[PDB]
Amino acid sequence: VVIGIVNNTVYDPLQPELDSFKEELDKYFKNHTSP
Amino acid sequence: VVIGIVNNTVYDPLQPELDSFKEELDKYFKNHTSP
Amino acid sequence: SGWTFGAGAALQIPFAMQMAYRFNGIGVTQNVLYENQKLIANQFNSAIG
Ligand SMILES: *[C@@H]1O[C@H](CO)[C@@H](O[C@@H]2O[C@H](CO)[C@@H](O[C@H]3O[C@H](CO)[C@@H](O)[C@H](O)[C@@H]3O)[C@H](O)[C@H]2NC(C)=O)[C@H](O)[C@H]1NC(C)=O
Ligand SMILES: *[C@@H]1O[C@H](CO)[C@@H](O[C@@H]2O[C@H](CO)[C@@H](O[C@H]3O[C@H](CO)[C@@H](O)[C@H](O)[C@@H]3O)[C@H](O)[C@H]2NC(C)=O)[C@H](O)[C@H]1NC(C)=O
Ligand SMILES: *[C@@H]1O[C@H](CO)[C@@H](O)[C@H](O)[C@H]1NC(C)=O
Ligand SMILES: *[C@@H]1O[C@H](CO)[C@@H](O)[C@H](O)[C@H]1NC(C)=O
Repeated sequence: VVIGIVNNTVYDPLQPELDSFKEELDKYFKNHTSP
Repeated sequence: VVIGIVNNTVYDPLQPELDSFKEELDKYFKNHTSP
Repeated sequence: SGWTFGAGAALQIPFAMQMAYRFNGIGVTQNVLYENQKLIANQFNSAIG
């Protein structure tokens, strides 16, 4: 709809604050393979 | 306290962005029943 | 350059972005310009006529 709009990324600060919590979650599984 | 206030839902965009991360978390447990 | 030549040296801006700054000035969010720009221009062009 918008005349002259341009393509660029928009960053989300909630996303690496979710994703480093995926890496925390995932290390709980990868270690809890062992006990 | 407020005269004429009405009851309605207020949506939280942080909630399904947490809850679809519960469904990701939960599938890690449901599969990691098996190895 | 919109209001900028009044307050200092004239600073260029695209005219549709000047009109967006105006719309925010009257308390209408700038997307209401860009979603309607051809109509807003046709209304202005008709009004000048
Ligand atoms: C801004 O980003 C847009 C999203 O990436 C991009 O849209 C893409 O544009 C090309 C060219 O118009 C499309 O390519 C297809 O073109 C025709 C169908 O119209 C097909 O026959 C071709 O084989 C090819 O698949 C993309 O499909 C289209 N992507 C989307 C999601 O619609 C814009 O072109 C970008 N514009 C600028 C100025 O950066
Ligand atoms: C707006 O939503 C409110 C929350 O759901 C709602 O409050 C509820 O109102 C009823 C009626 O006043 C209460 O029902 C209780 O009434 C008496 C105690 O006052 C008891 O004897 C009854 O058995 C019954 O349990 C609810 O307890 C009350 N809920 C809360 C959390 O306080 C408003 O009525 C709604 N108002 C409008 C206009 O939509
Ligand atoms: C692995 O799990 C044990 C508990 O069984 C814990 O003490 C240890 O810190 C964990 N190590 C890693 C690398 O997560
Ligand atoms: C289940 O776990 C294995 C790794 O042991 C993985 O490769 C596979 O993609 C997982 N499948 C599902 C449905 O999560």
